[PDB]
Amino acid sequence: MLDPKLVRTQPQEVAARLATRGFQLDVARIEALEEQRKSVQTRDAIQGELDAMLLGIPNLPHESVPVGADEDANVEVRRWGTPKTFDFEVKDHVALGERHGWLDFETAAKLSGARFALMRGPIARLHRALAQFMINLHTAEHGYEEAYTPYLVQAPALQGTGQLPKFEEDLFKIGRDGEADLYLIPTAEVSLTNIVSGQILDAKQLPLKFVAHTPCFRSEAGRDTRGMIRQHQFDKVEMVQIVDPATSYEALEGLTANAERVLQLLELPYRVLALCTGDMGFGSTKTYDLEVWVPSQDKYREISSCSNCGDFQARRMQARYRNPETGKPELVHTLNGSGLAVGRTLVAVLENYQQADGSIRVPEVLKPYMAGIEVIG
Amino acid sequence: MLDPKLVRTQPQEVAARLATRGFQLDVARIEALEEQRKSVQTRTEQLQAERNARSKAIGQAKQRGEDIAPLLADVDRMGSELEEGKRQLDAIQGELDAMLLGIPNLPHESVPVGADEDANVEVRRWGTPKTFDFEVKDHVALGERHGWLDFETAAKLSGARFALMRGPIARLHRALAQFMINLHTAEHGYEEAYTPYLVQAPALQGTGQLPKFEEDLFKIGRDGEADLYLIPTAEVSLTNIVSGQILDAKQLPLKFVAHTPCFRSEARDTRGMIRQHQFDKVEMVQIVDPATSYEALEGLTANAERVLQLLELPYRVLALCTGDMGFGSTKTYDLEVWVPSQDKYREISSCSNCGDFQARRMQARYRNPETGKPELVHTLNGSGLAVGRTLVAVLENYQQADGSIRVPEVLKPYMAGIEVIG
Ligand SMILES: Nc1ccn([C@@H]2O[C@H](COS(=O)(=O)NC(=O)[C@@H](N)CO)[C@@H](O)[C@H]2O)c(=O)n1
Ligand SMILES: Nc1ccn([C@@H]2O[C@H](COS(=O)(=O)NC(=O)[C@@H](N)CO)[C@@H](O)[C@H]2O)c(=O)n1
Ligand code: NA
Ligand code: NA
Repeated sequence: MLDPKLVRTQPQEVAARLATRGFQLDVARIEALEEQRKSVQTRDAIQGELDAMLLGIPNLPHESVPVGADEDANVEVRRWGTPKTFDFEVKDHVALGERHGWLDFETAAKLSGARFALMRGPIARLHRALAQFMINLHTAEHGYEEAYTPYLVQAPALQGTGQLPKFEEDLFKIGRDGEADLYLIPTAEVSLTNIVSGQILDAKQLPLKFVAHTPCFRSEAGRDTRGMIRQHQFDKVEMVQIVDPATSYEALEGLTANAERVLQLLELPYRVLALCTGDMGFGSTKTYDLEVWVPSQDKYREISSCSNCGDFQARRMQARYRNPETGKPELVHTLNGSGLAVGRTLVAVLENYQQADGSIRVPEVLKPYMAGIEVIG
Repeated sequence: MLDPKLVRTQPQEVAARLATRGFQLDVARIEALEEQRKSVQTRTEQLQAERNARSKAIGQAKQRGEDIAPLLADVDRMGSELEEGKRQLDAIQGELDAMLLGIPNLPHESVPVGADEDANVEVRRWGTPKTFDFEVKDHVALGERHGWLDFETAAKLSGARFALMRGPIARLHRALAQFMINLHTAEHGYEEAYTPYLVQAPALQGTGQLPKFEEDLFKIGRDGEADLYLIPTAEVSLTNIVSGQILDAKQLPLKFVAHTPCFRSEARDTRGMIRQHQFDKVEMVQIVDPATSYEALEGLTANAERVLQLLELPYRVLALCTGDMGFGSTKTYDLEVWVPSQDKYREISSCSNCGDFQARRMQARYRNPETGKPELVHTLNGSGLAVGRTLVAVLENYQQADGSIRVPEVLKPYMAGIEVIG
């Protein structure tokens, strides 16, 4: 949610800033509900309608965010590594993995339908090695505290991070009789960020850094029909930060660097994109996407999204900290970033590390997790 | 599913064996459906003989220049009744098929006959429960000390029977699951698998959770799509890898291991991590040659015990009696770990031989080398182990006087130098 004072004192400036995202602020309804409540007080229903409107408003993009309409207006800020030149015809992860039944889409389809995967033996072990390396890296070197969370949440947690009320269709819901319904988490951002909801933290507690390795579940309601790039279920190592508002934009640079370090250590060439106003997610003020080189596609493909949410989720969660200067409980800033989506890292590893015979070289950092295996197949 | 020829021809012997589980087979309905089938079949055979003869008589009556109208009318009526006889036979078979899907497995002859859990026998025990020189604390008191085990934030997120773990306790829980998968893949001959955690109904019918135990599952309703269910155990996804297949006898045994979260509606243990809606479990599954399955069960049980022995957790092995078994099991061994604050052993694993019961439901077969004909395989599953319950056991058995937790030896390589928690 946006600062309600801003939606009252500066309605035109807020609408002009939101217009860069392609969002049309209903200035007419707000000016009317403000004129209605002012008449009723002079002489709960009028607040209830405004609250639902306020919960449907995307975050204000930060001033440094490039103004654009779509993904074509996203800006490459930097790159790392040289995409490999292969001395043979490049295979995709599907062809590589299906050769010994170690990556199996057909058995997964027989079990669960489309957008599911079965991994076996060394490919299953490589996927597990990737998630373990990621969580070990962030806990040892990047200052994140590990967390195991529920993968099923109720509606208030999703509303806290912004998936509810507007994006229900993107979630898998478990309808329960005489109980509140549950939703499968689309990301550990939901469970991790909500740890601090309804609380007044000590300034000394900041920054709060969390990391969780969880499965992620998305209906994918709204491309990538072949392979495991866009699955209903995927593992992801999520980084979440609860920070002092004055530090959040510096925290985004550090968070993005944390995600980048995973790719650098795996020696996976990538690029960093600053998302334009018209391509960013609902709850973000500023986003950097990491896109890994995919040899069979001859392009970079998204593997991480690192965002600063400012006070947007904190306002929905009523997550505060006691400001050391004023003594006043003030909203915190929240940030989240993939470090990384594990299934997409497995795609990047299989493809970038393939050899002429169709075998796969094991990345150096993953060899301690591969029980002696150095070449797959 | 039991052998359908066995249920239909010997309802009395099948009923007597199921009576040991306390289950009352509807022999009267099975026999009444069988009498109806026989009656319809005899009528259809008599009608086929009649119709085929009248159809041939038409040609003969034509040769004599006679009126074929009475014969044509007989043939038409007889054929219409045969089509009905066929729909009747299909509906009878459909009813018997639905009934046979609700029958528990036949217990093996070696299973002690008993009505309840009091007839369960202790097979053996390993290790000695520690005598503490101080008042023992339960896992809730131990984990809550620094907020590293937090049910309060979990309830705020998801309601009751959920947990949040943080820092060294979250690390310890991950270390346990990693140790378990590494052990089974390296020493016990299991092939690792990552599986879907959401499955459609046929997979749950294949292992036996469907059609009878739908209420125990979390379901995701989907508009103009097959519904999805959250897996209650990796037994569901792993065992169904071989559904609809005719395996080479050389591929047997197929041994699978998976570390997955497990989701149960749980439709007891209100405080704590013992009975959660979500829990991690390292599942062991075997697809075996029917002649080797009971020996396979002994080995499967030993693979699960090895986790407890290596973690130095005192435990007990119980052979479940006829009246205390799971729906799809012919024989089960339960492992019970020592829980200091409860002053008793608590269930941590169930290792079962399913015989050919799940294999029949999923048509998981193998080509027999002697006959060359496809035959049903046997399936087995066992917890190696339920990760949340092992964590409960580690926190309580390894607790120190100050409330700190000593890290088990085998877990220190996964704990990044941490030897004592808190
Ligand atoms: N079905 C899918 C959908 C997405 N992903 C991968 O998850 C990343 C994070 O998702 S996010 O939606 O872009 N942001 C988040 O969830 C934030 N919590 C930060 O992680 C994407 O950048 C993509 O690489 C996938 O692998 N399969
Ligand atoms: N809510 C719950 C329910 C159960 N459990 C633990 O799962 C084990 C296996 O479950 S089973 O139902 O007994 N058999 C199976 O699922 C088989 N696939 C073999 O693994 C139990 O022995 C108990 O220790 C828990 O931790 N939390
Ligand atoms: Na994204
Ligand atoms: Na059990």
